[PDB]
Amino acid sequence: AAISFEGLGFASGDYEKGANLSGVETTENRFGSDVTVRRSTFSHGGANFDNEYVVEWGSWSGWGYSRDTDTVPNTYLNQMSAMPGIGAQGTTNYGIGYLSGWTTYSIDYASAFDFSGLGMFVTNTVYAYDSMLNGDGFVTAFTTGDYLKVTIEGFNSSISTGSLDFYLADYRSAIAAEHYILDAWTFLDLDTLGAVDELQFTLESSQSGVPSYLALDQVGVVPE
Ligand code: CNC
Ligand SMILES: [Ca+2]
Repeated sequence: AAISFEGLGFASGDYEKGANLSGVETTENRFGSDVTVRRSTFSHGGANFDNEYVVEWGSWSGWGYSRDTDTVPNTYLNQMSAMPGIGAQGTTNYGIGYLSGWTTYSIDYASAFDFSGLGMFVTNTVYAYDSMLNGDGFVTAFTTGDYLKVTIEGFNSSISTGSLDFYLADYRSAIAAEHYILDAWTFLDLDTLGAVDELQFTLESSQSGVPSYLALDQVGVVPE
């Protein structure tokens, strides 16, 4: 029932960013270059995940998946690993979103899924975590005022069933003791969304240089 990502295959290595997904390719002009854009969708049960891969750049956006256990930071060369180096609830596979440009991306259900009594797991990627914690060429190391959050909104036939915020990293508080960055799979309660045919995800950050990723897993399970 739950989206576990299990029994999605790995054609190459320990993750899928879209380079080996089958999809539809068109030529588009982007940042001044004509490039080949592949739009693909992978499925897990009733749920559909859109992926966009630009062939010439090797860049991607939208959704991918992983079983990666490598937790050594190596900027974008290790971008598909969740901080725990394993999926949630001891499972091998998990999802990755590169929710590029701080806009909205969706999981599309063929049939309504009821989140009553249920939730999902999220955490940070190694790349994003390390960037926020320590800083890089694009990011000032997180201090008072910094944050990374995700808004999760349910829809049913394009009508909102409710909207929830959850902080992947919260340094906003004047009280330093309130500051944290998630390094573990963390349960997010989605009960109030009820029956949805679409879940929308949007990241927001104090700093636009923060790698716009989250790790997600076990979508639609009971609290443990
Ligand atoms: C344009 C752009 C941007 N990108 Co790229 C994205 N999406 N990117 C791209 C494209 C570059 C096109 C080109 N070279 O012609 C494009 C789509 C290929 C790309 C690719 C990537 N990008 C990536 C990321 C994560 C980032 N990108 C941003 C720089 C991110 C930007 C948003 C932002 N917040 O800054 C961004 C939208 C605007 C940059 C810009 O135009 N600056 C103005 C320009 C005049 O200045 P510049 O300093 O010369 O910009 C150069 C660099 O930004 C470089 N570059 C672009 N992305 C990266 C990523 C890294 C790690 C490095 C070292 C350099 C770059 O290319 C620019 C032109 O040469 C980023 C800050 C967005 C974000 N917040 O997530 C972030 C880096 C985060 C970090 N702290 O390390 C990818 C890993 C995304 C992916 N999932 O595939 C990937 C890495 C390279 C690869 N090919 O695999
Ligand atoms: Ca899993």
